[PDB]
Amino acid sequence: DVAGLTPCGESKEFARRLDGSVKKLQTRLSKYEAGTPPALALQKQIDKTKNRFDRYGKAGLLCGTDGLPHLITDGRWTHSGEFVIPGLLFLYVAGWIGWVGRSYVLFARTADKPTEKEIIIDVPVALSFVSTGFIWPFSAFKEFTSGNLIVPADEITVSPR
Amino acid sequence: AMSESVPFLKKPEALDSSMAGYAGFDPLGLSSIADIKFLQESEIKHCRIAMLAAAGSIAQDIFTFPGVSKVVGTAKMTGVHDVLVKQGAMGQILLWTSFLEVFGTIALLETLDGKRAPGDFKFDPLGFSKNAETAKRYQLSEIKNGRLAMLATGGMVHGYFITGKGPLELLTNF
Amino acid sequence: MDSNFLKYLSTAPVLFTVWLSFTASFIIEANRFFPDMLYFPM
Amino acid sequence: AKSKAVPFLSQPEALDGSMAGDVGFDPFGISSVIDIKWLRESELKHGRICMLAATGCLVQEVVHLPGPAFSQKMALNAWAAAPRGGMISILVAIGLIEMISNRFALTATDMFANPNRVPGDLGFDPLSLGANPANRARFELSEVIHGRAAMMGFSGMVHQMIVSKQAPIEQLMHFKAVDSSLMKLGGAAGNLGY
Amino acid sequence: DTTGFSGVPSQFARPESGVYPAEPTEQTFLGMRGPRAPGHRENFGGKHTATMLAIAALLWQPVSEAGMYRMGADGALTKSSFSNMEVPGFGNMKKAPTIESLFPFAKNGFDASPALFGKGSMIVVEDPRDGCGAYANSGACHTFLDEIGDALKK
Amino acid sequence: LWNEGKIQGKGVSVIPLFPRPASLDGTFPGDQGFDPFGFSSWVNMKFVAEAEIKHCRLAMLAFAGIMVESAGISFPGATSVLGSSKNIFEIHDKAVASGAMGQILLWVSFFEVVAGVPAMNEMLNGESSRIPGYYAFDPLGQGKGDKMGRMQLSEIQNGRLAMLAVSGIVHHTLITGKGPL
Ligand code: CLA
Ligand SMILES: CCCCCCCCCCCCCCCCCC(=O)OC[C@H](CO[C@@H]1O[C@H](CO)[C@H](O)[C@H](O)[C@H]1O)OC(=O)CCCCCCCCCCCCCCCCC
Ligand SMILES: CCCCCCCCCCCCCCCC(=O)OC[C@H](COP(=O)(O)OC[C@@H](O)CO)OC(=O)CCCCCCCCCCCCCCC
Ligand code: KC2
Ligand SMILES: CC1=C(C#C/C(C)=C/C=C/C(C)=C/C=C/C=C(C)/C=C/C=C(\C)C#CC2=C(C)C[C@@H](O)CC2(C)C)C(C)(C)C[C@H](O)C1
Ligand SMILES: CC1=C(C#C/C(C)=C/C=C/C(C)=C/C=C/C=C(C)/C=C/C=C(\C)C#CC2=C(C)C[C@@H](O)CC2(C)C)C(C)(C)C[C@H](O)C1
Ligand SMILES: CC1=C(C#C/C(C)=C/C=C/C(C)=C/C=C/C=C(C)/C=C/C=C(\C)C#CC2=C(C)C[C@@H](O)CC2(C)C)C(C)(C)C[C@H](O)C1
Ligand SMILES: CCCCCCCCCCCCO[C@@H]1O[C@H](CO)[C@@H](O[C@H]2O[C@H](CO)[C@@H](O)[C@H](O)[C@H]2O)[C@H](O)[C@H]1O
Repeated sequence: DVAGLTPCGESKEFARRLDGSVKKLQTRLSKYEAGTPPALALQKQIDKTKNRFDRYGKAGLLCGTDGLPHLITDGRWTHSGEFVIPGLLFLYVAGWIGWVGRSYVLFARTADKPTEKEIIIDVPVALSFVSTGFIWPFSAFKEFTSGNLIVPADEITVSPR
Repeated sequence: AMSESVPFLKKPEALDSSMAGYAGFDPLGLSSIADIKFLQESEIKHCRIAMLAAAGSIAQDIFTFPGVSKVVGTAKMTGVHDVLVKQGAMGQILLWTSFLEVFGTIALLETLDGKRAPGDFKFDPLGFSKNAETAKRYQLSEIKNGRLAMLATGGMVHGYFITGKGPLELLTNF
Repeated sequence: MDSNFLKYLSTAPVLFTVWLSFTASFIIEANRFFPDMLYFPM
Repeated sequence: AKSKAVPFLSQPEALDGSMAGDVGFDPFGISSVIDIKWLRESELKHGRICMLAATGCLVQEVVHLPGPAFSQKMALNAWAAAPRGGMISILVAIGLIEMISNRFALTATDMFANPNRVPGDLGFDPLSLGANPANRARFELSEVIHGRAAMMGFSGMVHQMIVSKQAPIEQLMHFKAVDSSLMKLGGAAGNLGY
Repeated sequence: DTTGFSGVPSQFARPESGVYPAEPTEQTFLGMRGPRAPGHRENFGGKHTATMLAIAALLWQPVSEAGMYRMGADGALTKSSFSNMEVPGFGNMKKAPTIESLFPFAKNGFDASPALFGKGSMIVVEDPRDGCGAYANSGACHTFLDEIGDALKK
Repeated sequence: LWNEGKIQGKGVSVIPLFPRPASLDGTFPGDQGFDPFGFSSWVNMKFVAEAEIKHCRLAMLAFAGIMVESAGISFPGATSVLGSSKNIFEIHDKAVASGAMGQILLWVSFFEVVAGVPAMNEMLNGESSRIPGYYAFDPLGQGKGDKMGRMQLSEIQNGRLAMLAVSGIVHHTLITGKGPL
């Protein structure tokens, strides 16, 4: 398929991975009696292993010659659920954390003693700020354009060189 | 000040005897919630549609226009609606009543502004409301007959939903 | 509840440990009910 | 100076009997921590969604939109069966309603920036039913109480749909009790997993 | 001090427009009460939205019944899509985009009626009660109150 | 009549065992200073008074209905559709199945929605100053001076007696398994 890879649902090496992974657990299950707590635990592990391989086979992942799933991250939309979409979820959460922390340090600067607000956090105000993060791309872009994100170069301390 | 219709309840503080069909009957205080002019217009719109429906049930039981017995079956009242939707009868009635009610929407907004009495479409081709006494008397007759017609319309259609007979045929049989 | 004990629970190490334990706790719970999420499923 | 709702606790500050449904109930003192304007906005918003949600569960039991994708009497199955494009359309429309109705003052730092902004007043009165000032106190009270009731009722109906895989009205009319063989609560760490 | 979730931007040191609009009490039928431009409510208020909603509802009835209705030799008429109406001068564009393109009821299997819905695809109203009473029922119906009665008598 | 201080009045206890509460004033009709649990202090007196009279009227109607059905007295054709048995429980179940109870329920509920709730709310709010239980229903008179004292007391006492009697009658019928009279 893509990059000479094979879909995991029809690769024989993924199937032998699943079969070997289940044989390892079945030989551990072969030393226990049916209703015992270790046997029940081992059987649930076998069920989880089968579910993982069954889900991966039908997911559109591409396996290598080694039978392990490979991620295609060049931007193609048939594989966007492996990096582009998880990455968009990350950048939303990361920008949330960044916007929320930036808003709290700007609040803490306007305090009576700014450095106590950073070792003893004003938790109601900081929770107001953690609620602010859900619309950070718009809040931060309006902040950027309204001249409130970027400070001018002549307001920043720099070394003599 | 206590209600003429419900003596243990207060006057509904939005209704006055200058209205048509006033009896002091607003126990649930719906007139406070929504504009009385809208409610008056709505009452009269319900009254006139149900009046036409009541006369229609009676007349449909009495006689039937030429040719109609073929298109409908032995269906009557709500029964004819599903079949006359197939032909364009209900489609054309809907189209032209919808066309009138677009202007009825504009008229209702004029009533909300206060530039017109509710239900006053100035429709008097034949002369009946020349005299003022007759005009108020006929506005009271219209509202009372309309409220009765609405109740009657509910009765006739539910009598169809029970027996399938229709008004005149439920009088003749049982 | 005492205001000095609440001001103690607002200190940086307590909030850091509680918030990262809560964070760790919903990563653990999300990987418990919905394990083996190598990809966004689509 | 005691609460009327919880008579053995002190009456909470920011609760002064001005707001509708202000019976003095804040044992955990969230109003002392969180501004009562945000809490009343959030209470009204939760309740209004829940009033529609309770009505949604019962009405979806009675009436359906046509078609096989909308033929799920049990409400939790309608979540999965309803066309995804349209459910995401509902979600996007809700997001648009949130940005316009809040007038881009959506966060806990800029909603109520306008002093004219009132908790719960999004400017929603299409038929001008609040034009009468006299009913305002009763309506605001009855909205708050209907909201609270619907929060409790919808929560019940969902968790009764989970326990008994039955829609709420036909769970009342074909009631089968809890056998306790299944639906045990907890237990992930008692058996040490699995 | 800051109340927490107060929403006043100055309290949280967040930049504020400062220009806080006065709130007009005027309301439109399909819009919200809010700050509006001068003359906006008179031109585009309740009268406008109600009339335009009415006009759209009236205009919907041909739109719902959109189709080429051609009468055969007999009185019976055949409903065909407007796609069948080929256009002469647009080259390879013989079939033309039409009103059904903007309102594709048939493609989605909606079958619209002048009053919305229609014989094909109409509202499904069903009785949850399933023809049995609130109490005093047989095996087929066990109501919640029947469970209370069964609990009391046991 | 009112006869304050002897009955329906201040300083009047039907049972001296239970002390006369200060919270229970003598204004409400048929007030015999019986309030051991002291509800009068925290309850809205107008609501509980109206609720008492409505319970009384329902009970007095209940007693007459149970007596007529237990006696087997019936309206023409009624026995054919409803239960032949004179057991109140059996008739009620049969009446539910016929739809008679549903029709009575519909109209009683309709009255309470459109009239009972407005009257209750306006009495409590202070809109009409309706006396508790007043539904402006004097078709054959008997009101005016008599209504203020003897009739209001007679209705409250007979209704309390009826409430107790109806309670007794249904539990007697349950434990015995057989209807009274
Ligand atoms: C940009 C406009 C737009 C367009 C072009 C579409 C297009 C589509 N929608 Mg979407 N939709 C939109 C906006 C839009 N939608 C918005 C804003 C909402 C949220 C309120 C939805 C919610 C929605 C749902 C829930 C569903 C669709 C479905 C559909 C598809 C089939 C449509 C059909 O058969 O219609 C012909 C059918 C009709 C015209 C029937 C209308 C039914 C009544 C009027 C619904 C009752 C409205 C109700 C009272 C809502 C009130 C709240 C609202 C005022 C906010 C089609 C792809 C359906 C789908 O994907 O099916 C495959 C589906 O399930 N849409
Ligand atoms: C302008 C609008 C006008 C609208 C007018 C209509 C609305 C007016 C207001 C109506 C408000 C609701 C009224 C009821 C409407 C339906 C009437 C009806 O027939 O209902 C329908 C159902 C009964 O349904 C019956 O079914 C039978 C077959 O099984 C019959 O054949 C009939 O179909 C039908 O009568 O009613 C009920 O289920 C009632 C349940 C009990 C309700 C309370 C009863 C009275 C209070 C005493 C209870 C004490 C209990 C103590 C604790 C006991 C614990 C076990
Ligand atoms: C205002 C909204 C009010 C919400 C009310 C909540 C109603 C439902 C609450 C539980 C109902 C009965 C529970 C019996 C059920 C019960 O006790 O099961 C027991 C379970 C532990 O399992 P065991 O050790 O009991 O195993 C026992 C053996 O008998 C079986 O193996 O306790 C839990 O930890 C489960 C709850 C998750 C704990 C974390 C929850 C998520 C944390 C989120 C942040 C805090 C929120 C509050 C946490 C308490
Ligand atoms: C001929 C072109 C035209 C058509 C075909 C048309 C049809 C409909 C329909 C048909 C189904 C409805 C239901 C409707 C309703 C509203 N229109 Mg109208 N409308 C047209 C023209 C304009 C202009 C130029 C403006 C405007 C407005 C509003 C507002 C909001 C008022 C507010 O909320 O205060 C509402 C509710 C004003 C605006 O604010 O839009 C955001 C505004 O300036 N419209 N409009
Ligand atoms: C914002 C927020 C709140 C909120 C909220 C919430 C949760 C609101 C939820 C709102 C919802 C559920 C809206 C649903 C709209 C459904 C539509 C338009 C259906 C269209 C059917 C179609 C087009 C069709 C079709 C057909 C097809 C395709 C084929 C056929 O075989 C089937 C069929 C014949 C039917 C509130 C308001 C409470 C408060 C506050 O302000 C904050
Ligand atoms: C404001 C505004 C207007 C408007 C509007 C709107 C949309 C008004 C709609 C208001 C609504 C939808 C109110 C619904 C409340 C529902 C409740 C309280 C249910 C509680 C359920 C409970 C307690 C339960 C339960 C249950 C349990 C758990 C066990 C179950 O087995 C069963 C059971 C069900 C019994 C309009 C648009 C007209 C214009 C106007 O100008 C301005
Ligand atoms: C005041 C006071 C206190 C007290 C107290 C006490 C003792 C209070 C007792 C209250 C009681 C006994 C209330 C009983 C109500 C019964 C009614 C209304 C009848 C219902 C039947 C109906 C409607 C019917 C029917 C039927 C008909 C006719 C036909 C049949 O075929 C079928 C059927 C049977 C269904 C205390 C001590 C708490 C303290 C406080 O500080 C002061
Ligand atoms: C007039 C439009 C004005 C704005 C239009 C801009 C639209 C913005 C993006 C539109 C995205 C369309 O969303 C997409 O379309 C429809 C919506 O039900 C869905 O399509 C689904 O339902 C349709 C309708 O029966 C089926 O024929 C189709 O096989 C099925 O996949 C897609 O799963 C969804 O991904």
